[PDB]
Amino acid sequence: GSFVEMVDNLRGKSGQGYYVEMTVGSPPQTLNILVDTGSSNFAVGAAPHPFLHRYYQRQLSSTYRDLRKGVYVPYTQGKWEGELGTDLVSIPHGPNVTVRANIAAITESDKFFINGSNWEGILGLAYAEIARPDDSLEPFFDSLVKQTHVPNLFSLQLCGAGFPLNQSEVLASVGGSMIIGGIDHSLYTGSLWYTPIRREWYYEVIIVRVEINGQDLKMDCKEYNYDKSIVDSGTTNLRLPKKVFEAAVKSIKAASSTEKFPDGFWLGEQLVCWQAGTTPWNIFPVISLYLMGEVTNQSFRITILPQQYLRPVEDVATSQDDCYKFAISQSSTGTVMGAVIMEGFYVVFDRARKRIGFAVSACHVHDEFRTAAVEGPFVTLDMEDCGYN
Ligand SMILES: C[C@@H]1C[C@H]1CNC(=O)[C@@H]1C[C@H]1[C@]12COC[C@H]1CSC(N)=N2
Repeated sequence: GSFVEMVDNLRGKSGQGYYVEMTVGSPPQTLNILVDTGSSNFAVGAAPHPFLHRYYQRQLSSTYRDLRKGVYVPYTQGKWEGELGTDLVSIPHGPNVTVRANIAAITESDKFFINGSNWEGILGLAYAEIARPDDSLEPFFDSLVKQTHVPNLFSLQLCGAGFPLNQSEVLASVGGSMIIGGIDHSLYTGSLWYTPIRREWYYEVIIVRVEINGQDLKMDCKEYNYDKSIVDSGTTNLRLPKKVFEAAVKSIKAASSTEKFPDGFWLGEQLVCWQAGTTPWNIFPVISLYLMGEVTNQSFRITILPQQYLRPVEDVATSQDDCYKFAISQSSTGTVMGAVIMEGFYVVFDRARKRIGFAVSACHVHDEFRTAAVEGPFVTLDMEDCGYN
């Protein structure tokens, strides 16, 4: 019910990532690590880089083991090379356990580390199927569960501030909670609703309906999950398949049409600013994603506000204006429920029961008139048909 040792153990923000403190090696080396539900490698900076203030020094760890194998990891935007090994790993604000885990020691990288992000490595929390270089490299959470009595479950509360944080404020500020092995009831309101994990690779789910201000987007539900839909704390935006993105943007523009925004805003590139305190939240629609439920022919919905999908940013000029970027963008690799949508919800990664739970976050940003919601049930037929093959 209560996991006080782990509450408030995250820092960061949607634009640069949420991270947890970890230690690696003997004696322990402290590093800040991105929480990434959309990948499956534990990978840490292990050599000097301009954007790293510290890195893993394998030669100073008595418990370091060399696996004598390189890994080359190219992403769409960014890449790194590293060397595989194992070492003892702990999470200080975590379960009181130490485990031996695989670590990819990053020795070279391009456009991977983010200037000012305050993290030095990534904790891939998804499944072995998508680990690099192959599925034989046991992910961290798998090791944790196998080596300890920690329950096979974790839960994430990512806390968006609702305003920009300077790098001073972002260091001093609590960014949320990763509860390892449990569900903390203080982090949510109302009921938890669960959707099945379709397959254990990414945290893949099935979206069965989409509404903008209650209006059905009315696409074939396969389009919403083309070629998959995942829950991904290591992606900033809500990302939608091209066709869904075009339909959603058209509907959001129509709902918000009392104000005209430039193409660059809708493309997620350009900020828009309002006089301090005057952001017209009410002109922007709510977005509801309906997810397959655990009961046959049953769905539920999660509803987010513009306070979720408009990401606060600092003005390019010097001002007291309230400024934002549109944090919904197109994808060619399926739907990605990124950090901006996770900030609305307490999300339970129930690996043991192959399901993901959603509840309204106790730290979601809202106004006096509307809140994020998790509601059900709804009768929905032929939901397995919504899955892309
Ligand atoms: C939210 C935060 C600001 C973003 C930066 N994200 C990353 O650097 C994530 C670790 C890197 C990766 C690792 O595999 C693919 C790559 C992109 S998508 C994903 N979930 N993880």
